[PDB]
Amino acid sequence: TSILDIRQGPKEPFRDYVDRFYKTLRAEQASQEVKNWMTETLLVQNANPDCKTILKALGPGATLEEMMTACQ
Amino acid sequence: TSILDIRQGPKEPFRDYVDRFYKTLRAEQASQEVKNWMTETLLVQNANPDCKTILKALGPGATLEEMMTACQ
Repeated sequence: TSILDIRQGPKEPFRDYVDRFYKTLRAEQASQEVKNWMTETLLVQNANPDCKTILKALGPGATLEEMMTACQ
Repeated sequence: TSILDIRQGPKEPFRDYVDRFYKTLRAEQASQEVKNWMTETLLVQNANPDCKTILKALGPGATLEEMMTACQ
């Protein structure tokens, strides 16, 4: 599980950070259930400072499209 | 998913941090598959500075008993 190494760059667009996150989940064959938990947690945590505050502000349970919107 | 709020205290024993982590996973009815992923990731990440370095040093894939031993 090398997901802990997927961090959003200092000036990396959230969109790209997302492709790199789920692209790693596939390789490690994460079930759909796991992806849901990772989205609520790790995706949020491994994001850059500004985004992580925004995402953390959104509340637990926002959809992926809402997260991308809040950090475009 | 309020797991993101389970952080190891500055002087909290790893053992107690672990009970608080899995005690939260049950409540949210995490399957056994999810718990495995959370152990490899979130458990490690939400640990105090010294422990997180030790755990990060252990390599991905150490068992829970090995983690507790490395941070006793």
